Amino acid sequence: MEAVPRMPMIWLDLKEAGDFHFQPAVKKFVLKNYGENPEAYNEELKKLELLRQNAVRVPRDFEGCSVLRKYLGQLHYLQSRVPMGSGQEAAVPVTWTEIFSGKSVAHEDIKYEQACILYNLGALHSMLGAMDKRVSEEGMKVSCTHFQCAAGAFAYLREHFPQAYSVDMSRQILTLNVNLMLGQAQECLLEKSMLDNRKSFLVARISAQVVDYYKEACRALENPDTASLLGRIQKDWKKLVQMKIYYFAAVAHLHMGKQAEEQQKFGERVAYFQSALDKLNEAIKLAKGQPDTVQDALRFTMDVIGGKYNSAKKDNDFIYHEAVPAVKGAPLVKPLPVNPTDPAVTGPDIFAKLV
Repeated sequence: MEAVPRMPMIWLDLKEAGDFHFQPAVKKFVLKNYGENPEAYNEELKKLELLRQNAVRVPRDFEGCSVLRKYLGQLHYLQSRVPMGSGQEAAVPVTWTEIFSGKSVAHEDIKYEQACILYNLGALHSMLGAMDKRVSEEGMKVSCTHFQCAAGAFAYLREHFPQAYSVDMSRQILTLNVNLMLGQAQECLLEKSMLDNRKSFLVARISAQVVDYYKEACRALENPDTASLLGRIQKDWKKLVQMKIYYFAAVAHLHMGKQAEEQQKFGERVAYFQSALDKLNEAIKLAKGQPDTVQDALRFTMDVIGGKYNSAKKDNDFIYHEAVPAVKGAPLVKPLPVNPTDPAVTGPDIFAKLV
């Protein structure tokens, strides 16, 4: 199973930005409250304006993540010196497009700009995670890291910002995203654990945790209001996620059977391999119409599991004659921290001189 074709991954689209005309409000505030020439900070203001322009047209690459993190941090630095939050003196309209409806949503609140940038950091990480083939050591590692980073961004958004500036960033939707991203990180970890020839004991537990994350994502996708918001996207995601629940359950029980093989409990071995084959057959039914990438993974796994089940039953029936009978998850991935105000990720405070 170390050589199994890779399943495709889900990613999220980036949100589209509208206007955030901070410059005139900053100048008014500098003149009225800092008592200084309103044109004394034009270099700082142009540097921030250029950074926003870069962030809202971010390249879909690892450098783009750094741009979003830098801009997110500089918005925190600006807010610490000029009050542009809800109801505050220097607040100006912030407009972004809600991604599922295509409608513009405006709030006079710099933290809404921060929220959308952080969302896009999560979305970009999900894209980068889903782009690699996951066949190289560096590619498997970075894909896992990307999905952990995506989970961390959506979780930070959920916990540290006003709730539901727009419905694409509501707590329930962000929780779906976090679970999906952790499930995909755990799937990347499973692939690596099999290439590293970890103990069947551990591989089964890792795969069981993949199932656990995807089951929670599936539960969320079945919620009628989530299904309504995501529309046809919910149909697409649910088909892939529901198939993966059975696929990785089969992978877990395959490795439980291999543990029985190692412990010379050849009756248990047959029972786990039979359960694995039954779960994989359900995954194959659920994969009707899925792309060739999905079909290739399932066919490869059918060759492994079907052949192991057959040989295990033959060995039991004619050699060992053991009774055939009738898994706790290992969460080893976590959302990785955003650290929005660490100077190593933000660089120097653009407005350090405004004091």
